[PDB]
Amino acid sequence: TSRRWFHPNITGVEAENLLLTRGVDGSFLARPSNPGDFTLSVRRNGAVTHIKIQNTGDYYDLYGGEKFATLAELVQYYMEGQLKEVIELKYPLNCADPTSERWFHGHLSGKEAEKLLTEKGKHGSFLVRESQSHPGDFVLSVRTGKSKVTHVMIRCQELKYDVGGGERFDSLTDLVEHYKKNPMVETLGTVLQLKQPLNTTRINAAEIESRVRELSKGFWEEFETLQQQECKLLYSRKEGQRQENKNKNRCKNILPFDHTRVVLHDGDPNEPVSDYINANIIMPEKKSYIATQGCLQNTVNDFWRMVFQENSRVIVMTTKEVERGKSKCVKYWPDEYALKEYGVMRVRNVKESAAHDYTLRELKLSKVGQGNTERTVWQYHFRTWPDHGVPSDPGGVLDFLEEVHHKQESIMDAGPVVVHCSAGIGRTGTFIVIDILIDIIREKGVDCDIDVPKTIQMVRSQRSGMVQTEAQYRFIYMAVQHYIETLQRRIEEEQKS
Repeated sequence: TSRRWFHPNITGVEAENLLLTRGVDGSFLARPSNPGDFTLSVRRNGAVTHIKIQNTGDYYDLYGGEKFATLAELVQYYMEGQLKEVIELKYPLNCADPTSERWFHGHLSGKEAEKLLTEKGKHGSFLVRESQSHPGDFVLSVRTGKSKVTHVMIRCQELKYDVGGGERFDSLTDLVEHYKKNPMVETLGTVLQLKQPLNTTRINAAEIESRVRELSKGFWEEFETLQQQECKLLYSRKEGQRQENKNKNRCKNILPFDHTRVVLHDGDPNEPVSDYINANIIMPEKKSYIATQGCLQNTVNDFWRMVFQENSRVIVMTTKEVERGKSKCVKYWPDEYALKEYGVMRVRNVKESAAHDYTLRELKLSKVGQGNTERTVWQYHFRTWPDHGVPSDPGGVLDFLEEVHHKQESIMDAGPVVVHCSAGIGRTGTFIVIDILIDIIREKGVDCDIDVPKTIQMVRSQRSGMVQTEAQYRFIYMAVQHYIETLQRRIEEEQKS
C-alpha cells in the first residue's frame, strides 16, 4: 500500500541518525548501496543494526534471513524470524523524498508542464513540479475535462506541505494521497480529481536509441520509480503457503499468486494436494507464457503434468543445472536418444542440436498407457548466461528468442511457452519481457509505441518480482535497441542491394 520505508537517496550515517532521532526500538528502513546491494537498517535497544540484502538477478537474499521476490514481500513477511549471533521489524520509518513518484517531475517549468499535460495527459492527469520561482515551494498541475490545466500552489513551511489552507502534511506524498481520496473543489464547482499521473515512459520504438542515451546520461531513477509500485502487487499466495506445498517451492517465500497460478488436474487421490506447482500463467495485456522455477527432484513429475495439461510445445530454460556449486534445476529431461518415465508421463529425447549460446533438445511427450497423446516439445536451453549480472551484448539472447518465437509460431494449437530459470522471477522475467516487447515491434513494425516499465508492472501483477534488478532493466532496453537496429539494417541492405 505505501513503500514509504524505502529511502532512495540516503547514506549509512544519515539512516542511523534518522532511526535514533525520528524512530524507536523496532523501527526500520530499507536503503540502496558498492552498488547492486541493499541494506535493512533496524533500531533495537537504542542501537542501529544494518542487515545486508544482495540481488545478483535471481531474488533478494537477506543475510541471516530468507530469499524474497520483492523488498515489499520481504517487509510484509517479517511484519506478519530475524536473529543476531532477534531483530524485530515493527515500525516503518517513512521517507519524504518524492523523486521515485510517478507524478513528481520537479525539474519542469510552468510552460513545459502545461504542454505535456495537453499532448499526453487526459481527464484526471496530474503532476507535481518545483516552483518556479518561489524557491522551496511546489506546484500541482491538474487536467480536467473542452478541457483545462489547473495549477495549485503547494507551500513548504517549516518542513510541512499545504495547499494554502487546512491540513499540514509531512511530505508531498501524504498531501497527494489525501487530495486523491478527498478532491479539491474550485470556486465554480470544478472537482480537481487526481486520477492518474502523467506518463513519461512511453516511447516510439524507432526513437529507442535517443531514450537509451538520455537514460544513460536515468536508468536507475526510472527503475526505482517502477520499484516504488510493487506495494500494489501484494496479492494472496495462500496455496503456496499450504503445509503440503512447502517442499514444492525452490525458495519457501517465492510463491505464485493464487489468481494466476497453474492449477494441476487429474493428479492422484492418494496424495491429498496434487493441484500445485510453483508456476503462473503470464497473459500479456495471443502468445502466453508459464513463468516457473527450476525443477526440484520432487516436482519433475508435476512439471511434466503441467506441460502436457497446458499443451505447451516450447520450453525455455535460462539456467545451467548447476551454477557456483549450487543446484539451480534438477535434470527433468532424458539423455540424448534415451526414454524416461516421469510418473504418468513419458519423455523421449529425440535429438540434441548445439548452437553457440544454447542447446536444443527435441523431446517427445506422452501419457503412459495412452496411445495418440504424443506431441513434440522443443526445449531451448540457454547455457551462456553469466552466474551474476547480465550478458554484455544482447545478440545471443535475441537470436535465441527469435528462434523460440519461430518454433512457437510453427505449431498449430500450441499452449503457453514454458519459461524457467532458478526461482523463476529474474532471468524468467527478463526473457518474457524482452519477448513481449519484441512481439509488438514484430507485428506493428519499427514505428509503434512501447512502454518498458508499464509492461514489467503488468507482468509483475501476474508473478511476484518478475525482472529482479536494474542490470536486467537496462539489458531489456539494450535488447529492444539491438532488435530495432538489426531490423533497420535489414531495410538498409534491401534498398541498397
